Amino acid sequence: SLKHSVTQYLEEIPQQVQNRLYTSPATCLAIYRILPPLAKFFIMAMVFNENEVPLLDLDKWVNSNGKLQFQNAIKSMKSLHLLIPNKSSGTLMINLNPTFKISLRNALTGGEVQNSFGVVVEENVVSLDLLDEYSANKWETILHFMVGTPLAKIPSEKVLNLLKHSKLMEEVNSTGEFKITNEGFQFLLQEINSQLWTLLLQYLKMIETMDLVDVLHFIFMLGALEVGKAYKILSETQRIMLQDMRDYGLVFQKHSIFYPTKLALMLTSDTIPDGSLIVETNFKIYSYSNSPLQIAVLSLFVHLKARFVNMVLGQITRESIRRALTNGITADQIIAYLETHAHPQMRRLAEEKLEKKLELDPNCKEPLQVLPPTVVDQIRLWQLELDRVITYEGSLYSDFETSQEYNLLSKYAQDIGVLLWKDDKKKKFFISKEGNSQVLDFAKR
Amino acid sequence: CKATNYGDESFYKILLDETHLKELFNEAVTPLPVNKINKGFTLVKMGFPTRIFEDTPTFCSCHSKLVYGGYFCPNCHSKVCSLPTVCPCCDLM
Amino acid sequence: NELFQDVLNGDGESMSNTCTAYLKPVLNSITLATHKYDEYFNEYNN
Amino acid sequence: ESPSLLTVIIEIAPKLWTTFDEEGNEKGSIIKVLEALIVFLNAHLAFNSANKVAVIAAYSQGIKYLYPESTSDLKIINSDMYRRFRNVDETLVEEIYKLFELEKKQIEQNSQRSTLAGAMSAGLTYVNRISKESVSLKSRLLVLTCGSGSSKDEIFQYIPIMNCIFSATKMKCPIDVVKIGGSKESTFLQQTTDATNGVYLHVESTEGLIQYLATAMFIDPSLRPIIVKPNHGSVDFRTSCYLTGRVVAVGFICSVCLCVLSIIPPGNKCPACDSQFDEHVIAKLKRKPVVPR
Amino acid sequence: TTLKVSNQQMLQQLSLVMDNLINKLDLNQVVPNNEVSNKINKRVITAIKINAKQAKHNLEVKSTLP
Ligand SMILES: [Zn+2]
Ligand SMILES: [Zn+2]
Ligand SMILES: [Zn+2]
Repeated sequence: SLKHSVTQYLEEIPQQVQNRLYTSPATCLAIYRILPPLAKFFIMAMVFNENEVPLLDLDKWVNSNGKLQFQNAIKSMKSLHLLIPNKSSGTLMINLNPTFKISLRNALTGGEVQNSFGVVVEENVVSLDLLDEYSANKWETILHFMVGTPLAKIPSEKVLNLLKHSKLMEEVNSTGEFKITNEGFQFLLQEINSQLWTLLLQYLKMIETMDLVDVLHFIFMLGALEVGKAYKILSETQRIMLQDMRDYGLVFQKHSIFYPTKLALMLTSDTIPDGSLIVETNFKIYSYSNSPLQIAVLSLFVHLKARFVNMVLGQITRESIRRALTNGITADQIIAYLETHAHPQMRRLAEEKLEKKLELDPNCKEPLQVLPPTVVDQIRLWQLELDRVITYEGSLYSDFETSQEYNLLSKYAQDIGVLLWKDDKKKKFFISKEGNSQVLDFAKR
Repeated sequence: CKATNYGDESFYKILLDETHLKELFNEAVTPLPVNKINKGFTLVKMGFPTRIFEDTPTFCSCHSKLVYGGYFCPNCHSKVCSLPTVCPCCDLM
Repeated sequence: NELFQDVLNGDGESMSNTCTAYLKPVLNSITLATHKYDEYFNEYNN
Repeated sequence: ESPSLLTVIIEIAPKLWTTFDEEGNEKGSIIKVLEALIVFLNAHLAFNSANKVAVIAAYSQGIKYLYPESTSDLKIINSDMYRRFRNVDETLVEEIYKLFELEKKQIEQNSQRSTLAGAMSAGLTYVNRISKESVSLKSRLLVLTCGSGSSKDEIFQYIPIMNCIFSATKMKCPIDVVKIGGSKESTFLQQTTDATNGVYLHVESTEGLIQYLATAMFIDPSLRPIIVKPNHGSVDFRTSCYLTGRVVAVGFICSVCLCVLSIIPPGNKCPACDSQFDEHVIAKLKRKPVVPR
Repeated sequence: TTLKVSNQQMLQQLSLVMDNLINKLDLNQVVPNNEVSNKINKRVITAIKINAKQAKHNLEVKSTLP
């Protein structure tokens, strides 16, 4: 959902703002890589010709088999307003945006760029020792403060404010603490590339009055920069933006020159495993991971018992699962984490069981489960235990003078989808507190 | 295998595992060298047809089935769906 | 030719044109065979 | 959908290009082709950030890899452009600088034959290396050949090209050919494109070459099945005779060496493998059609 | 079966490209003049239309006869 998320945000932006956004070649190049492969093919054809092509011609290129992909491509391009459909002389002519066409032309042909990609100071620093360590630690710190594990250096107010108001890491003053939510666990599950965009996308919505295009302009060219290089300093809004960028471990400053980091390059949709753990019948967890971040996330629903340098060993318990469920983590998410962080050995034995299953009877092909089904059943059963009681808040209706009135009132509540339960014998029905006013309003009417 | 291959005893192979069996099958794809004293040199008459691209389907002379495109024989103009095959009319490869 | 004429009158050109196209390659092939036979017969015989 | 590898086999040689300038009214047309290639490679890099580029130059006395440069710099391109683009273009132009100097020193050397076969074979080897080394990458070949120069003998070119066709087909590596020169069709290169799902294009004028490159030879391997190729010519997949040299529609081939012969070879012996045919059997072919007496 | 350049000419032409390359290189000049792009596009589509018609009709195929 990376290209979907970035693309969807661009669509919501008004066309008037999009035109100004396409001014810099850098952002146009980044936006070009987001469109579907067919869209890029048409765009490249149209960038280098200052003419008008009728719509039907582009359709002729697409084969009959790939006709479906044509509909998606044209729809995506039109929504971003990159392609301007002009109708005249009885034909629906097609043309490319003049600003976008010029922007792409300069980048490819090396025309005047107005320092969109930045400048080089020729003062490089060691990437492995400094850039990797700084961003890794800074990104590590924010993650720890999100998973709830104690950490000395808490994040700054800027990122702290962003996390709270967003769905991530819901906080309550009365509780006096911060805890993860259903979306928060998904955020942790998402790979680093999608993990970074979620925070950046939320920040883009947080900024107010700072221009929306300027923030988008800075973010796009940041990926264009190459790690381990200097870049001298930019818009006035981009200045405070650059300092705020340091809070997320994307750019490093000594105190005039800013250095992009691995995360900065990774932003622009760049193309045994650590975290693998063994889940077995005895509800014992053996995670072959050596990293506090992996340990912290595991503790959300695993009762850790001890840790070695090479791995951490723990046990799944009813208390541990309930703790995660209470916060808002769903069981389906938990199994996804277990399945996606499986040990290679588990797959082989599961495949061996499948091979024997096929040998005895090859007529059945069920989706293979890396971890034993018993763990799945118990975890889901515990979820059912927490959902044992279902309660709704609202009001009750009784003592209707006429049966027709009761039916009329009940029927309307069903129409507006606020009727929860009803009994014809007792002439009673219960409605949700949310739709209590609507039912009462209809009663008066 | 011996008397039929001019006394050579290397044409009778026994596998030792499934991996070797695939090698044995694969080795048979390559053409087998001919014997010196077994001479059968000659010239074989075959032609090179030209592919066509017609607007409407036409019956094929090999299967009597309607097919859009086919290769026209250079000796009798009959069309064949696929190659390489012996022409169904003039018996020319 | 008789089949084309039979289809022509029966279908009134609605199917004759399609019928001729389907059988065109075979009709040309047989005509070429006769043409080759006629052409060579003049040479060897005379 | 997935990264793709583009390998451009540019055939650069003063003899091929000088003849092009003399016949036409354009001087230094190699710059226009070279300039178009630089933008074309940048356009390919702009399609995706995970795609690589390779350029092989077939000079008079051999072949050389322009990009990536061997581990074993002048300013020709502005330094304000995108870093990745310049990282390739600057090396590409620099190698052209060195290659021309090397060719200039050996100008008096006798260039007996063209070396397009080696570059195409070399490109395929590079394609194989990247695919296995990195693991899930598509590949494509682009041949920029200048056919204006009157070739000496193209027969030697037939065998290497046909072998390359099979290798490209097996590896799913479509090869496209762009030809600039007098002759409209190349019986061998055009055959290569059709047999490998490639695009063959011929342009008489060097000016405005980018439009062709970006509109015809820009179909990435990811979307090849859904794009209809713009090729206009047709191929017969026929081969010339060994004695007459003409295209043979119906003829004879030796049973041992598979050498095409339009007519029965003189002396009743094969001219390629020195194999003697049976007098009776060859007489069978010589027999005339049966006609009533 | 259905002018040769002298040695000096190659050196002369090679020097011209040698000078044209070292002095400067302008990629922006690659863009057409808007008078040949229309001609280039017009002929390219001419093949597309023919190819599209050929490829739209590339077990037995459905027929119209009874
Ligand atoms: Zn057939
Ligand atoms: Zn035939
Ligand atoms: Zn022979």
